Amino acid sequence: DIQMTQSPSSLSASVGDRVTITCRASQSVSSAVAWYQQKPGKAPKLLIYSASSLYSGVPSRFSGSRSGTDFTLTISSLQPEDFATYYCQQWWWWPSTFGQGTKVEIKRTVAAPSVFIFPPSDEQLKSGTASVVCLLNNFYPREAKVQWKVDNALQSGNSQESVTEQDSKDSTYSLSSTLTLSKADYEKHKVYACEVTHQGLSSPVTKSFNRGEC
Amino acid sequence: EVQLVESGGGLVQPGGSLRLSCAASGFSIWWSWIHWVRQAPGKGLEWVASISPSSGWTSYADSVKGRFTISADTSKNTAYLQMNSLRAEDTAVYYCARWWSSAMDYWGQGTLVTVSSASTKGPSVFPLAPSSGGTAALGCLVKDYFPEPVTVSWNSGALTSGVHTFPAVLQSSGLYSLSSVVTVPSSSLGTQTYICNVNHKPSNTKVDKKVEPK
Amino acid sequence: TQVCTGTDMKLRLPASPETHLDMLRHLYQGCQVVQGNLELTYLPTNASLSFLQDIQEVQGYVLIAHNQVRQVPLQRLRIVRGTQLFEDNYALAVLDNGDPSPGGLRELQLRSLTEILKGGVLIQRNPQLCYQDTILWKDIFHKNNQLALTLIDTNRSRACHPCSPMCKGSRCWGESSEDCQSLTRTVCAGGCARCKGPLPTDCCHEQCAAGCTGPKHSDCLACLHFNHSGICELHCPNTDTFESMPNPEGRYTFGASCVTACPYNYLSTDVGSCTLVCPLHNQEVTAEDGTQRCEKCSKPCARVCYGLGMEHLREVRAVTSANIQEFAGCKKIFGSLAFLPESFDGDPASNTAPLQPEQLQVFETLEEITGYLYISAWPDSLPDLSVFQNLQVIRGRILHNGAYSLTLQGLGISWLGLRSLRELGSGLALIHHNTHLCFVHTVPWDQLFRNPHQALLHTANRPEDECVGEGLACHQLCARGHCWGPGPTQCVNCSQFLRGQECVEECRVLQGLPREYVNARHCLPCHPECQPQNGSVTCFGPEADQCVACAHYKDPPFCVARCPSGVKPDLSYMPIWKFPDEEGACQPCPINCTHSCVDLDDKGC
Ligand SMILES: *[C@@H]1O[C@H](CO[C@@H]2O[C@@H](C)[C@@H](O)[C@@H](O)[C@@H]2O)[C@@H](O[C@@H]2O[C@H](CO)[C@@H](O[C@@H]3O[C@H](CO)[C@@H](O)[C@H](O)[C@@H]3O)[C@H](O)[C@H]2NC(C)=O)[C@H](O)[C@H]1NC(C)=O
Ligand SMILES: *[C@@H]1O[C@H](CO)[C@@H](O[C@@H]2O[C@H](CO)[C@@H](O[C@@H]3O[C@H](CO)[C@@H](O)[C@H](O)[C@@H]3O)[C@H](O)[C@H]2NC(C)=O)[C@H](O)[C@H]1NC(C)=O
Ligand SMILES: [Cl-]
Repeated sequence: DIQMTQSPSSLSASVGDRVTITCRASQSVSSAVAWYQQKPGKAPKLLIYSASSLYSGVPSRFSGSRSGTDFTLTISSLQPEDFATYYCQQWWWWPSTFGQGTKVEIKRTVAAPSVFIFPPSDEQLKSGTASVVCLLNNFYPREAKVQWKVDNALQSGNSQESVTEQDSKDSTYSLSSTLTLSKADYEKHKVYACEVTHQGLSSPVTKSFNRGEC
Repeated sequence: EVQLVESGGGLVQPGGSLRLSCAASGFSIWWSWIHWVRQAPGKGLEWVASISPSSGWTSYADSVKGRFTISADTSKNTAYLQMNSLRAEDTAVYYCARWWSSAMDYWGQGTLVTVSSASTKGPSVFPLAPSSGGTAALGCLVKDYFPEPVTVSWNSGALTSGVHTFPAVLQSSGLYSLSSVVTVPSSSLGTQTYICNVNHKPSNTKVDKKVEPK
Repeated sequence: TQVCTGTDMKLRLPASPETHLDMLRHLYQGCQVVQGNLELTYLPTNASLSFLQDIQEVQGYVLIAHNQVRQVPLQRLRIVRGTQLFEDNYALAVLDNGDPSPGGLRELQLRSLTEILKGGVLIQRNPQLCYQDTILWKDIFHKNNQLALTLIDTNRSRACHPCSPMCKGSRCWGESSEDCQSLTRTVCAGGCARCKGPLPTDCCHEQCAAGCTGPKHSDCLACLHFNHSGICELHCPNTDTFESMPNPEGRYTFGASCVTACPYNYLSTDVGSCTLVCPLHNQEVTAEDGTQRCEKCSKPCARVCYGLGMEHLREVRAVTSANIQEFAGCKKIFGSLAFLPESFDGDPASNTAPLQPEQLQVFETLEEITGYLYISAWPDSLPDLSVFQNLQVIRGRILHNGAYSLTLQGLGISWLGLRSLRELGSGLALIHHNTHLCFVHTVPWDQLFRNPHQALLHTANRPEDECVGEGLACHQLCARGHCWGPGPTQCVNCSQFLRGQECVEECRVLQGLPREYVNARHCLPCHPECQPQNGSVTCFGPEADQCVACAHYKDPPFCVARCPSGVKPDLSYMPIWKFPDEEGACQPCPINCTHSCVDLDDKGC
């Protein structure tokens, strides 16, 4: 076999920057190299083939150069939709082999999250389990801190978070926190609050609801 | 106009088998050079097998040799991947692609094969309603289903922007749960209702839960 | 062999200059009579041209153009016939040799050339050329009016030396003493078209050309019409006289000689000639020998697939989407196939769409091409030439550029896949500049060619030492390391056994899925009703009467699923009713009807 090795593993760059990604063949691999762009959970998209040539419909920004066994995918000026993992591939030796990938992340200014609180559905209440959802909408950077309050009791180890992949227009994330409680421990309490701490927040945001009372 | 629409993914018990289709339009699979590529969750791209149906040359990765059979029916214009004696580390998103120049230009959408002992569970969908602004958020909760994936769209794909469908979270119960939110003007509540279209293929569940301000 | 093809590329710059001279070399090495045009173009300064030294006679024209070489050693050339003419006028054209130590042709050195039968001479733009103005061209010409078609430029960049002091009267082809012009026409007695001297007794036979060594028609230096085993004659041999003499029967007219039988790839006619193309009202029958013959159609001639350079496609230069459908279901094309960049790009001037890859399916049935196959462009989707999977022979009766019967250039296929190709009738193969192509040197070309004067010319494909791993070299099971591509379905010859298209180690004779017998190195399935045997042969043939034991019941001599129940083997035969044994052998029923019988008997008859 033959090894394609990409550098760096990951990189972060602001909009407009000149991003370059290296891919290094272990043996001579001739000109037979391809570059792919893969957005999270969709098919790889071909950008460059045969080291230098770029595929039809691909923007002018993407270029490819070969120096010996060192191949360089290079984006001239980065754009917000260019967030993806990029893979090189060789075709000279069999079987064909991929690089381990380069993840490219977009850097932007600090953005405060829009916080929302959702009450456990009336339909779901007739089941014996309640889910309380907290939404942190459109924010940057990624690391926030969500904390749950049930009658001013700080919850622990009973909630789980999920992060949106970086938005292709404004490069912001979204977060969802979910409080999973039995109907019993939900009907024992009335005031349900979600507490958010972010870099765009000078002071924590809290969103509440009064169980079946307003 | 050149398309690859693949199918056949889903749930299988360890040691069991499964066959993946890759139906082509815009070109003949027989004279072409079809390749299968997988991607275990949070991993690089991995080549699996290939076929030049006209020449009869079939090739497999040492990883899957003796377990996998690649084939193509010319009349249906389709390539298949027969997978036997499946295991945990076969759990991935499988793509089929077409060789071109010395790269893969047209790819399938990718089907998800999940090798597990747990059985298929249908999701129950619960509304997330806004309360008493300027702009407010609403959405659906797709809780307790297996296996991945679930597709959530809004108003039969008519409403796109504002929509955030979060990546699913594995619960303590072993079942999956995700939330899908959308932001809309706070003056649209009442005389403008929105329908979320949940689809969990493995269980045949098509729920249309209309979310209302309550 | 002494008779060779010419080229037909005129002033066109070589398709691969790397292996252009090698083409010339293979083509002319040993050749004496050029059945066509001698084109010596674009020859570099150091060029070794000693392979031309046997050329004695040219049918078409001689075109020496665009060379930096200082001389072409054509000293033995006696006669150009001019059956074809350069620029429709010239039998000898010497053009642009050397730029407008220094390069360029210095002397002609056609010291034996004493007959140009048709057309004139054109010598122009040769800055280093001397002595051409010296030659009395009138003598060489067959008729004087050929002088009226002669243009000889004498612009020159160097002073010339005189002809050797030993030269008759200042006429020579070069500085040498043996370079003097030998006059055989203008110097003659009385009648005499050619003489060996100025006496009446020095006349050559009425039937010589170029001159002679004596007066008999066997003393000719060249035959004016036909060479009949060393005797020059007006015709190739209806009798009037009551007798029989020596000199074998009748002959076929091939080129300018009478021969016993037509050469390898030609076609004998009822009119008594050899040809590479039949007339109208004519088919083409293959004798049990493999011998081909043109003959009149007894019925109206059946449908025929014409390729390029034939019938309605005689001007058409490539296979496009306009004419691709014409080849649907063709097993044998009469003409050539050419695929050019313009085939798949599609000319946007004419309303002709670019040809799509899956349209090449039409050629799947194709087994024979009389002309040539030329591929200078191919769809990037297709890894190989598998659409020509079943092509067995390329006759090469028409050669691309007058030289190649198979050309593959600038393609970027990875392997060939021409796995039925067993014969290249004539001409050279050229496979160059396919940067991705392996399996070029795993093909036994020596076995595809017929005469040993043809060869493969290859350059700038994938390096041989880089076709080494799996998917890049022949499969283990290919015999003698010969294959058209990767895997056990691309072998030329099969090391062990074939199961359909695939080379396999063993047939399932003693053990395996469905059991098999072997027949001519082929794995073939036993009848489903055969009972598989422990480590022993299961069956001997495909028929249900060839099992060792039956899987179910036996109905002598067949292994059957169930015993016959009112079947009639044909009409007018009464129905056959049977029942099984405790053992399993089907047994005949007793007295007819009432108890119509089966095992323990049933009514209703
Ligand atoms: C001998 O060569 C001369 C030209 O001399 C030189 O060598 C040549 C091989 C070329 O490289 C030339 O560029 C170089 O000067 C030939 O003389 C030329 O003949 C042509 C007609 O054949 C004359 O016609 C002219 O054509 C030009 C362009 O079309 C017009 O602009 C003129 O009005 C004129 O009609 C031309 O005058 C003449 N060249 C010179 C230098 O005046 C000559 O033909 C050649 N001899 C033989 C026998 O071939
Ligand atoms: C007309 O064509 C006949 C063919 O029947 C020619 O006769 C052949 O010519 C050769 C060479 O001149 C003769 O000599 C032999 O040559 C061979 C090969 O060089 C050599 O191996 C022998 O030792 C011998 O010297 C021979 O008579 C004859 N050859 C054969 C095999 O048929 C004749 O040359 C042609 N004449 C004219 C007018 O062009
Ligand atoms: Cl020289």
